[PDB]
Amino acid sequence: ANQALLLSYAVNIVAALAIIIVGLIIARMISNAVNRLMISRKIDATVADFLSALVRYGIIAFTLIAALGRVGVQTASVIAVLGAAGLAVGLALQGSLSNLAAGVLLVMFRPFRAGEYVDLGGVAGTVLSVQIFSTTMRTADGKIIVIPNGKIIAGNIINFSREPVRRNEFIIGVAYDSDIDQVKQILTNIIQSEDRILKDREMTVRLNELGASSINFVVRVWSNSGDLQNVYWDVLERIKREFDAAGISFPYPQMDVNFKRV
Amino acid sequence: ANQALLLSYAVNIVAALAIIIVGLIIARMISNAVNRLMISRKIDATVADFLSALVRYGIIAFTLIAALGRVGVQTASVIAVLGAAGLAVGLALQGSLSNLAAGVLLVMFRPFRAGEYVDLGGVAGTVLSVQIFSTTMRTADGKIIVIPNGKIIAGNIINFSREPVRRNEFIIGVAYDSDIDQVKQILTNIIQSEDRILKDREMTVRLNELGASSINFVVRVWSNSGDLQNVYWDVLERIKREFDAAGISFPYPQMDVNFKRV
Amino acid sequence: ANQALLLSYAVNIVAALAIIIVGLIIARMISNAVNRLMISRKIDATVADFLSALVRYGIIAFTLIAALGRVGVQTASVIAVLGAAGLAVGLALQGSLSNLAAGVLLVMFRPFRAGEYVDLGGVAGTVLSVQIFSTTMRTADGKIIVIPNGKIIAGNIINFSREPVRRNEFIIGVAYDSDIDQVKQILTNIIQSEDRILKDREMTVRLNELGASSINFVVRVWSNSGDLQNVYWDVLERIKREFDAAGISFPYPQMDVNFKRV
Amino acid sequence: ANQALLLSYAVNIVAALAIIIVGLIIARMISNAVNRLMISRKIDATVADFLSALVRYGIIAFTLIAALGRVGVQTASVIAVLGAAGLAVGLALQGSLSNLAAGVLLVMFRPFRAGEYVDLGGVAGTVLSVQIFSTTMRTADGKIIVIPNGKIIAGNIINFSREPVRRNEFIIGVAYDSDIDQVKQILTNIIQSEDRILKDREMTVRLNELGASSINFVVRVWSNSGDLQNVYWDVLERIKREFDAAGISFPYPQMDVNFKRV
Amino acid sequence: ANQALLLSYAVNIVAALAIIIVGLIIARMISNAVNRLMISRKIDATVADFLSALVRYGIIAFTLIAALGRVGVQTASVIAVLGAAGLAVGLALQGSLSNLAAGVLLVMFRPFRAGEYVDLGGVAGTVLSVQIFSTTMRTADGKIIVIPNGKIIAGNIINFSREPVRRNEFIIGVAYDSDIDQVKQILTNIIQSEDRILKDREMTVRLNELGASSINFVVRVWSNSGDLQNVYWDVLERIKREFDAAGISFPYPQMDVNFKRV
Amino acid sequence: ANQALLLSYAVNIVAALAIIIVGLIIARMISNAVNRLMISRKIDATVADFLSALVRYGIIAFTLIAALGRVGVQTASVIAVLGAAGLAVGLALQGSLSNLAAGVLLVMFRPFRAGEYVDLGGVAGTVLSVQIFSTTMRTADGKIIVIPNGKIIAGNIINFSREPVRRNEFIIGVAYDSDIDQVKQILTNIIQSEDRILKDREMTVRLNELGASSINFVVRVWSNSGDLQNVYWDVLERIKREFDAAGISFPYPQMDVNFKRV
Amino acid sequence: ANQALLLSYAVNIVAALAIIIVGLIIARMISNAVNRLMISRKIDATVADFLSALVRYGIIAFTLIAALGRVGVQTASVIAVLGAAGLAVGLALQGSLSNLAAGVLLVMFRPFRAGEYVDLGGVAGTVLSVQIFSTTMRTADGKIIVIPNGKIIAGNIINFSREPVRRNEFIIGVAYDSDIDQVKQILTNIIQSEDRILKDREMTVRLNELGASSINFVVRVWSNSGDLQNVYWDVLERIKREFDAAGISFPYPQMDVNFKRV
Ligand SMILES: CCCCCCCCCCCCO[C@@H]1O[C@H](CO)[C@@H](O[C@H]2O[C@H](CO)[C@@H](O)[C@H](O)[C@H]2O)[C@H](O)[C@H]1O
Ligand SMILES: CCCCCCCCCCCCO[C@@H]1O[C@H](CO)[C@@H](O[C@H]2O[C@H](CO)[C@@H](O)[C@H](O)[C@H]2O)[C@H](O)[C@H]1O
Ligand SMILES: CCCCCCCCCCCCO[C@@H]1O[C@H](CO)[C@@H](O[C@H]2O[C@H](CO)[C@@H](O)[C@H](O)[C@H]2O)[C@H](O)[C@H]1O
Ligand SMILES: CCCCCCCCCCCCO[C@@H]1O[C@H](CO)[C@@H](O[C@H]2O[C@H](CO)[C@@H](O)[C@H](O)[C@H]2O)[C@H](O)[C@H]1O
Repeated sequence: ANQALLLSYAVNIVAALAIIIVGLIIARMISNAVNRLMISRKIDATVADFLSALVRYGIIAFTLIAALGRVGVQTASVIAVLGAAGLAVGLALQGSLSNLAAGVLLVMFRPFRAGEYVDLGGVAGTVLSVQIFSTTMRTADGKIIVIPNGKIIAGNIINFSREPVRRNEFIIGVAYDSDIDQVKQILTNIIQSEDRILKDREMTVRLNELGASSINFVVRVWSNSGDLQNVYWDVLERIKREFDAAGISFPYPQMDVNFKRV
Repeated sequence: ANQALLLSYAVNIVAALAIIIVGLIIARMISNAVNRLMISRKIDATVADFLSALVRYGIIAFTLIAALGRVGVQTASVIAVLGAAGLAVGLALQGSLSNLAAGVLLVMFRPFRAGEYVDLGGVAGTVLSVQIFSTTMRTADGKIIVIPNGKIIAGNIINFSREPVRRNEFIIGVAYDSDIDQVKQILTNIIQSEDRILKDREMTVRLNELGASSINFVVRVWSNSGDLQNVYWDVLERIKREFDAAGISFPYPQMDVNFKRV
Repeated sequence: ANQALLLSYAVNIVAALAIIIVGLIIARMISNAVNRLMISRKIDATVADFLSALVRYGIIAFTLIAALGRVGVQTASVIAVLGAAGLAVGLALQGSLSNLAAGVLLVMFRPFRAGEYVDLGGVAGTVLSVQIFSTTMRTADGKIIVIPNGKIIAGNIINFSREPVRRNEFIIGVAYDSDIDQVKQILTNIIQSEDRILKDREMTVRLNELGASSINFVVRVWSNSGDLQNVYWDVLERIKREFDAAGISFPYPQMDVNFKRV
Repeated sequence: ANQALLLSYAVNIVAALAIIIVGLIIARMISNAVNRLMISRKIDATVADFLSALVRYGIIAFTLIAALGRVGVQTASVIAVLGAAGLAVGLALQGSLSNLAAGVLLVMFRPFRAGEYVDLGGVAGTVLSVQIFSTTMRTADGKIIVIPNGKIIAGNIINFSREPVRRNEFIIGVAYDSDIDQVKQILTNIIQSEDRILKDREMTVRLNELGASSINFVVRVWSNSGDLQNVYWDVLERIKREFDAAGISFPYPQMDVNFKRV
Repeated sequence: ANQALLLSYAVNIVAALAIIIVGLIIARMISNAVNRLMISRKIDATVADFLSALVRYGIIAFTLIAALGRVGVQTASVIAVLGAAGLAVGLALQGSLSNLAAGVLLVMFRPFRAGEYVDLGGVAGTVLSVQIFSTTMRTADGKIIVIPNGKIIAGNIINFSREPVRRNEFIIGVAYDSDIDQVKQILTNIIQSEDRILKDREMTVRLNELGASSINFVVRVWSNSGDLQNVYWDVLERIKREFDAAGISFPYPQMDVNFKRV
Repeated sequence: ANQALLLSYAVNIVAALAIIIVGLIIARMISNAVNRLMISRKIDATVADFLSALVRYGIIAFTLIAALGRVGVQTASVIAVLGAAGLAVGLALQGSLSNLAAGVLLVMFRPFRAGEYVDLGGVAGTVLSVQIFSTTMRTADGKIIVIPNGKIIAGNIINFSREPVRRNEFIIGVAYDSDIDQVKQILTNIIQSEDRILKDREMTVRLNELGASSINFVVRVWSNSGDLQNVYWDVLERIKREFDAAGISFPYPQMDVNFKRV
Repeated sequence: ANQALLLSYAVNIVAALAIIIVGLIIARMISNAVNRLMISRKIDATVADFLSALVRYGIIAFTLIAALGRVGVQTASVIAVLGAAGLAVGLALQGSLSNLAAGVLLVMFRPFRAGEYVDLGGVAGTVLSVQIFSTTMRTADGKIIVIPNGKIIAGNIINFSREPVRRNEFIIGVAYDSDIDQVKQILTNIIQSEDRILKDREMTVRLNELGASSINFVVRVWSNSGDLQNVYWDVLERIKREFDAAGISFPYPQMDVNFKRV
């Protein structure tokens, strides 16, 4: 019935609620101002949202410490409990944070961009988009692959499309009795008559290996990246036709058999 | 017999029990209110339950600190003991927390959905459901596979079903003496007469490799994802029948044998 | 000989021993009450025992801090020493704690149950029991395998027994000159006359591959999981007998030999 | 020459030495009492020695803090230095602690016991003893293998000896022209006349595969674990003899050769 | 209406804003001065920017602590909140920090430089540039590979271009009946007449292996790194021509066939 | 010119230097005494040196705290700086500490000793010495291998030399038409006449496998470890000679060829 | 206009700058003295530079704490900010610190030295130098390999050059009909007439294996490390010549062909 204490306790609860409200307002205002200030300085929008969220949650933590102190909770208790809750949220969000930073780095440095054909860690396909946590790519046969961004930046990135010009390599195996000069001359005429092969680049035509059943010639020629596959197919069909017309044999696997009738 | 101290000790125990009861009530009320507030803001229900549990356990920690302080335990002692107990519970729950966050991300971004055929880290099957800690899938032969969610989001996700259209590839090997133009013409007629092959897509028919015993042709054609397997089977049987009717040989493995009767 | 201090020191030692005794009693009582309260709420018994042990050891830590403070040890010293001892015990018990939580999750979500045939990380067998730290399984040839629970929940779980119906697949290779329609008709009659094959499921019989020495047909049929192996054996023996009666050849490996007598 | 301070300093040094001596005595006494109390409660002796060592070193830490405080070292300094020394000793002893806990678990749950034949992580042999840090096993050819206990409990444990009964499997390949009923009848008579094969268990004799050069029959029969190898050898020799007597051929690798004299 | 407190609160807010402004100014000035001082001492520019950023953010942290103390936030609260925000930013930036330090080390010690052909962890190509977080290289066929710097310095670095002189190795297989002295003499004449082979280096020509179908000779010769591939091709073609002119046979795979007409 | 303060500051510097000197002396004395006390108790010398170094550095830390407090540095500052320096030294020394503890364990438990032939993680050789951080072994062909001690104790240790007796195993393949009883009788006579084979051990001679071209017999016999290789060589040469004298064939790889002249 | 406070603030700033200057001077002096003292005690120069840098930065930290305290920053704030900056620098320098300690250990214990041929983790070459962070080696074909020191000390180190004497091993396969005594006698005469083979070492010449097409003899002989390759080549050529002169056949791969004209 002695209300002098009950009024003080209710007034402390009201002061705590008022501190909570004013602190949430001030946190939203200051975080929005810092976000607009970072966006005006051409900071990346994701980095700006991340730092603004950190500012907002820090001001809210100051507010919670002040209010819970008004209702008698000690500062060490609030700091320990907020640290435990933040550690739990951080353990939950750790992988997403790694993927988020990786996606910012991928958009910032552009090791690849949408439309390029890439090989990310052994999967290969055309990049479709880099998103907040993962990259989507479409394989040559139309499957969709989703890869987390952190796994992408942690590994090698092979970009098939970045270079305008790329090299074909042919390995032609001919019979051991084939005339070497005739083979080199025919392959040279074939790659010389192909307009899509760049003549200012290397145009290797060399005997390369003495194989088990055949001698292997290597042909290396450069082309624009959009012509590479068609040049490979056209040159291969021309090699087949010209070697057939010239009598140069493509050998079947060979075997000397030393007969013994026991 | 001097009860002035015993009454003070019993009154402190009663005050501690009252603080415990009122704190549990306030924790349940505030956590339920924060949960309803998050659900009204369209926060995901699992994220809302997680943050509400954090709020409830934090208020209960404040309550325990106040009560145990009433019975003479120091604030540093309660904080150290609650931190040890929370570290033990967190070590127990760490993997479940990772799987829980991963399941929220899988439901939120939908790299796959129920009914799609996917390949998650080398196992492949039709997704049945994403659950709180793990995803269930059924393989093509009817086995059930359970995969933890964190393992899924940490790896590549190959979605066979997301794209409406997908590509078949045939590798046909024919004898070296086969006429190349006749082979290409027959394969072109076969894929031209198949209505389920999309004519506005690529329809590759090229000589692709000079193999050991055969020259390999590659055929690449696109179809709707529901037609892919049936188109593969029908085109393959037609290739067999047409090549038999045209006299184009499918070669057995070849071997030149250079006989020597020693 | 001035005993006024010695009596105070002995009385402090007696007060410390009394605090130890009363604290152990209160810890046992409160932990038993919390355990019964959790068991009444249908909490899993292992989770209840774990949380009750945490409550008991925390109350004992408060008791030790109070008693050692009575004998003059400072609160920071007791907290540091108990933290070191708890860190040592936690390093000793870390793997057991992971296995314990994993076993609770396995019993709770039942990815598999006793009697089911499963494949856990490359070992396969019939589950016998999930125990507190490890699962026992018996392989098909009668070996016993013990697997820690944490290793099980961290990996893929392939359950062969969960689905009532499962699919057989046959790969039959026949000679290239075999009549395709006759082969498909014979295989269709065989799987049509088998009562244990489910006729409402897929019943694939397709030419599948042009192999090196043979054309391979694929047969896919569904059966109840208890009939799968017997259906495989019966259908395979019938395929052998019917193909022998019809004259359809199973080819030996083939080789074209181009003879050259040098 | 004013000795009033020098006497106080010497008396503080003497008080520190006395606190050290009395604390070492009390630590040894209390740790021995706690050890006897744990051994009386049937706690495992290694666990009891570990917890007793923790109690002894904790009491010695309290003693060192009190004594070094008597000679003017601050409590925070002693706690930081003892924490650094304990962290160094713990880094040195971490792997031994893991092996010690693993050895306690191995002795407690007996996944294997001495004399059993086991496969621990790809090495296999007869267990000789589980020791404090590592297990010794002897391989079939007499090599000794020492494995750390933590590596053992972290992996799969395959116990060949735990089950009284185990299964043999034979894969017999016979010529394609062999009569299937005659082969099954001969194998059935062989396993029917073998007394060490358990007749109440499965006795599979089925055609299992159409191989490249042969049709493979599978025979599966159960025996007592001590009879398994002898039953395998006896049944295999009987299969060889009976198939020779019946004219059933064991095929050499086959090859159809399509001759072409070019 | 009693404004004596409201004026004090507004004056504290103004003092906090003034401390913020002056602290940001002083932080920018001191960090710029420390950066110019480090650049004058020939510290690497990236290391200087990193340490200057650390100095600037530390002075800003002191400023925030002072200002938030002026508005009543406690020093422990500001330190805990800034530590949580810095831990979040550090978890986001950890991989970038590792790549940044690795790039500084790569530029500083030059294990490779732009234009050199290197093999970094199994990918090989010509280095194009070392950048702040990753290295770019172009493969021999024109693909671009991006590798994070930390992955590069953590692994082996094989530099094909650092040494002016490099060794070719030929493995020539000849028939078993070939005269060994004639083979060694022909190979010696070939490598003796090649001007691009360094005569002061090793010029090995030895029988090296008795293979299955042939005896293998090893030839090892050194050349300038720019001549290595051309010397390999020229010597190989000369070996083919000279062995053909001398009648030394390159053997096909051999097989003794013990005929048995059963 | 008012020297009353300057004298106090110089006297504090002198007191700090005196505390440093006396503390270094006391640290050396106490650490030497503790080292001699541990060596007298038969503690291993490396463990004694490690604990003595910990005692010495801890006393030096107390000395530094007292002296730097005399010159006005606060205890928290000295503890934080010494903790940072000790963390840096510990990060530098962590791997060496692991190897040091592992070497103590290897010398203490003797899984192997100098002169024994062992297999440590896939490398095999004769142990030469266990040193403070690594073990040296010489391979059979004379290469020296250095292995860090921690890598050794973390893995399996296969000791070829610990057991006096070891088992040879022969796999002899004979023609399918060979008489089984004659083969077993000849192998039994061979191993019966060899004095270095232990007759009280197992002397297995069983048909073991029906191979592709041969039936394989297994022979298992025990010998003293010093006789194992010589017994293997002598028994193998005797098997060759006796099977040649008895007409038992060692088969060449077999092939049934079904000729077809197309 | 009341300058009594402004003068006090300026005097505190001047006192902070003076403390900074005097502290930098004292830090440089004390660190140089400790470095000279360690170098005089034959401490390794890198270890001395590391510990001197730690001493210098610790004294600078004490100086910064005192100065920033003079300008009103609290000790806890300076310690937290310096700890964050030191944690950032330590995360940047962690891998370099591991490589630095590893390089000190490599120079100190000399598992290898410059000029020796070693195999470090699967790459092999002649060591050129051990540097502060990485080791350089040149491969046999002249490529340069850079390996971080920590990766080297963490793995096996195979030293080909440390032992003066090393063993060659020959595996000679001869025809099954070859006389065993004649083969052993010829190989024994060959290795007996070779002066560079050490006659006091093992000189094994034993039949070793009954292979598919040949019986394999093993020859093992020791030589000085500089003679090993030349002895291998000379003995191999002599084996070829002597076996040709004696009529001992080197077999081609064998095949029994059981002809069947179907
Ligand atoms: C009290 C502060 C509250 C707010 C901040 C919360 C922070 C929570 C931190 C949780 C512990 C982080 O512990 C982290 O674990 C990963 C495990 O791969 C390791 O570091 C990892 O970072 C990323 C994830 O961020 C991984 O993708 C990466 O493979 C690895 O480098 C380190 O061990 C440590 O960086
Ligand atoms: C006092 C606070 C009480 C409440 C909060 C309790 C927190 C308990 C934290 C326990 C330690 C966590 O330590 C964690 O270990 C894993 C080990 O893979 C690593 O981090 C890991 O996170 C997830 C699990 O959450 C793993 O699936 C992932 O592979 C890895 O990145 C880091 O090392 C660290 O994030
Ligand atoms: C309160 C201070 C605020 C400012 C400073 C912020 C620091 C943030 C530290 C986050 C935790 C770092 O935890 C780190 O995790 C990685 C995980 O591979 C491990 O260390 C790692 O360092 C680098 C990344 O820097 C990795 O490329 C490397 O593979 C590994 O050695 C260690 O576990 C620890 O160095
Ligand atoms: C302030 C105290 C100053 C004095 C004491 C200094 C201690 C310094 C500790 C540095 C951090 C140690 O962090 C350590 O990292 C290794 C990384 O494999 C892991 O533990 C490791 O221990 C040894 C090395 O000691 C490794 O061979 C082993 O593979 C692994 O178990 C743990 O993460 C942790 O034990």
